[PDB]
Amino acid sequence: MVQRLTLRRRLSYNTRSNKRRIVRTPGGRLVYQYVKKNPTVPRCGQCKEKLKGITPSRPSERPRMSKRLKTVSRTYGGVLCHSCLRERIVRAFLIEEQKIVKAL
Amino acid sequence: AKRTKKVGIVGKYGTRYGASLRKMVKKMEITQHSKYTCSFCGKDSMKRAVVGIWSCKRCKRTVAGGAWVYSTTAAASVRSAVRRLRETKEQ
Amino acid sequence: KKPVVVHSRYRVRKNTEARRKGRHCGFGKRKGTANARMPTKLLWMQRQRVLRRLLKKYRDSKKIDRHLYHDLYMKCKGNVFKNKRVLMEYIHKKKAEKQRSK
Amino acid sequence: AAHKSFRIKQKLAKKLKQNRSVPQWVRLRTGNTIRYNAKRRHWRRTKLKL
Amino acid sequence: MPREIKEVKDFLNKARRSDARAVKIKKNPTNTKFKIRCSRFLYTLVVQDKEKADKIKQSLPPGLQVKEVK
RNA sequence: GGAAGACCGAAACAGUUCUGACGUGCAAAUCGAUUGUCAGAAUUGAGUAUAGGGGCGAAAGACCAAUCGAACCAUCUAGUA
RNA sequence: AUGAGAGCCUUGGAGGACUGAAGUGGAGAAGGGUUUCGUGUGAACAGUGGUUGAUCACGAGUUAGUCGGUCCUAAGUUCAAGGCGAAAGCGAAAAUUUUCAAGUAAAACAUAAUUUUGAACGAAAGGGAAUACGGUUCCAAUUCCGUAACCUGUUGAGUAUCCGUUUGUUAUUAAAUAUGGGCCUCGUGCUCAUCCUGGCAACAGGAACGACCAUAAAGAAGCCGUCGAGAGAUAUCGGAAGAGUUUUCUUUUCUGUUUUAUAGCCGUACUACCAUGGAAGUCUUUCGCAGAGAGAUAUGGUAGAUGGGCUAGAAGAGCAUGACAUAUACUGUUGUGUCGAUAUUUUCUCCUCGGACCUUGAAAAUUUAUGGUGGGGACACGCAAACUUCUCAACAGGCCGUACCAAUAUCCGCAGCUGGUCUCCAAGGUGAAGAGUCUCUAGUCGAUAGAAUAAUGUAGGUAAGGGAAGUCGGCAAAUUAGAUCCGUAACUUCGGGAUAAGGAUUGGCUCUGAAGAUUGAGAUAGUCGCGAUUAUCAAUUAACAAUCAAUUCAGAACUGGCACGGACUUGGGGAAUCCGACU
RNA sequence: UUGAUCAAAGUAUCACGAGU
Repeated sequence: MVQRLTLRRRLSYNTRSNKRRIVRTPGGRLVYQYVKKNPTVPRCGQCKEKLKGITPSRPSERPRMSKRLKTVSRTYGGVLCHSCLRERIVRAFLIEEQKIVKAL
Repeated sequence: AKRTKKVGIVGKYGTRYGASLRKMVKKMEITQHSKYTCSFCGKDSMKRAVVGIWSCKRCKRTVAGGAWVYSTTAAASVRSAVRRLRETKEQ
Repeated sequence: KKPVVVHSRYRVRKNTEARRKGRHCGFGKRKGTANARMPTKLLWMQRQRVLRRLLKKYRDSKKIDRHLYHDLYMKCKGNVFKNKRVLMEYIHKKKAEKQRSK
Repeated sequence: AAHKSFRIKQKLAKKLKQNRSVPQWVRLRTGNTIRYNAKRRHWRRTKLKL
Repeated sequence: MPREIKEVKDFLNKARRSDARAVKIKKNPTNTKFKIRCSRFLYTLVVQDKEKADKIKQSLPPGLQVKEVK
């Protein structure tokens, strides 16, 4: 049916302090368990697509994760996409070279 | 078939507000939130956000323009007016 | 434990079976509309993707040419396909009209 | 209830420990004027609020 | 019991430390579970041949408390 | 294909006609039949502003703690006839 | 039964009916403040009694690092002394107030460009260190024990890191993260030096250089409808186990089958990337439109797995279903936990895109990575070391709030008063459905009583004729009501009016016709010994050949109060006027 | 033409040294 489910923490109203689910027990009793907010990832910033390679998290619990889980080997690793940076390196590279020949 | 007979996209707002006020939003919402050839992205992917603030959905160029069409005929005239005049001051 | 009183579902497995020979739904019980008894946006959902599920087998078994979907997709984006029956003769005819022509 | 505070937990003992009746011998003083109490609280014929 | 370990030498290597005050074993009809309560963790070897108990039970640190239920 | 201050309807609310049920009640305004909206000018729990000749009012002089053409509480107040 | 004495309440035995999962049910908020519990009871108290009570008498009863106040800040209190007022104090975007800088390991010779309001309160509904599971008492449990993790801070131990060579080892090798180099008699000599290695890439790995300055995100969302998966709630099918009924019949209607956090490994739904490749006879793709020489289909890969699934958790864990045996006792012991499927927004969840919009959908505490000049590590015959973002051990974590009602008997309604009260879970059937009628699951009989068929009233009705005459007036009240099939008038701003009106049709029972999914089926020649073993693909094949499948249709025979949506859900209609446009 | 730059180099003469 089941013999229904209360809340057990104090707050009652269906709010974003507690999204919540129902799992079972070893008794068949199903107390009303709640989970956290949802974990997700940082961005590229320029291209603004939720990036690739980086674990879901919050910034709350984030510092107790190891370095590989945080980012990747290249510069601006979880700060930029590789779509971003390939546009971002060469852009001045001709222009600074153009700044050579324009300085003559 | 020819589904309505005149009104087109204001047909949601029917039997209301008057005759030549049902028509005046037709002539100003058959342009708005239709798709436009982007001057930069080349494709046809132009919808609105609010008044005068269009963005693409592809290649992420966003351009400020007219408020019921992509850019008014008032606007490019100015973009043509400052164009011919700019070569006159320093030259 | 005060051993419980039976709440028997016995009559229920004679209504959800006599529907399997339709003993109860003529006109006299259809109190809802036929529309939201079985809605269009799920009725048209079932037929349209099922023909796609025949299509992707027929896309890449070998049996229909690659260019013979992007004129047969518009028809499947159109209307004129009631069953999966009528699709196959309008292949077997039209795969024959491409055959003998070559 | 259930989210009180550390005045209203200590205030509520004083408006609880004052809810006995008379001391059960002290009507044998001299000049006994005390029959049963002045401040005597029920809780639906008397409110608290202070 | 948040970890399992299938190797046998490290199952004895992790035995002798400051933790691992006790060892809980259990004889299933299926297999045998090796529960060794450590301080933070707990380690588990699964063994199911019903004969490699004695050679790998002793094989023990001698002062270890054995929790024997069968 | 599911958009609109679109429709009939339920807990949410409102309060129309019966001028029906008690009118020393169930009540210093409610019960029972009936009726309207019901995906927005919607409905609402908490926090905070606004002050007595003023606050606030999708405007009736409504509402401001059962009081509202000026409250509410002590005085000059045994105020005058 | 008990009680001096019982229609109650006070029980416990039956067993009748209600509350119907948008309850009279289980637990949460505000407010209550000892009501919750046992024990004991005489009188007022319970608009009747009273043996029990929300009354007294008398005793106990609320345990935390993880639930939460606590920090952050929101509209806003105007709350440093620039100012004004006779003073109190100011229906005040106090932005002017030597330095009104927080400061910053800092350098002489106002440490350097830097910081504008200095301060604080303000949310047990927003932001936010981290946990749950089984049992347990006279009443307490994410708190107590049993057992099983984590966080924050502190401390400690190990932990890339010893080279060519040659100590081990003839050398090939090996401690040595990978030594070379010219020289030299080889080099022994000399010189050269490690602040990690992988992939074409996306990125990967157990750890491997922040002290500051710097960007860049997260922290950070509104609301609508959505295909994909999953969770649990249920429902049918089958093994099990034990209960249900028996005149009669029923391979039958029942309970019950479970596995939490935190972990490791497999690890696809699914969009977006990478390599290739160069598509028009355009092509791919969804419920849609979305997509493409700014690289589409492909071929493989990358990463997110929230998701699952086995194994850790799992003492036949514990639990539960029952076994047996023990006066029996905190006992004993036996057995079970096995599979498929089918669907739903009678609910939540990650993910996917689109939608209205002069409606663009909060801040900040705390936090990551990157950038950055300096600076500090930093020998190769090694000793290592590492706020090391690694493994792992000791070590504490204070403060208070917790019992109960949570409203037809603990609130406010002067009261135990049909009255207004914030949200949470939410079942069987019929059915459009969270309707409305009905039962299981939980719980209630609590509304003064046994009696008695007068009016009038109070509400629920039918009444032969005619049918508005009645009365201010068609107002109470009656017909209509669901769905399918047509059939739709004038006026229209051409979106209506539209359910117009005006109609037919509608059980039960017995059947055929249709709407899908997985293996397609699979010749042919021989082998071993029909068993076993080895292969191309047209026709097939339209509900092929095996197999399982939802449920809504589309008809037809035959039959019954001649009543058919049988109660419930639920519309009377039509020309005109005059308003006001409308919601 | 959606990167980006801060934190003295250069120079000069003195310190023109200390240690050595």
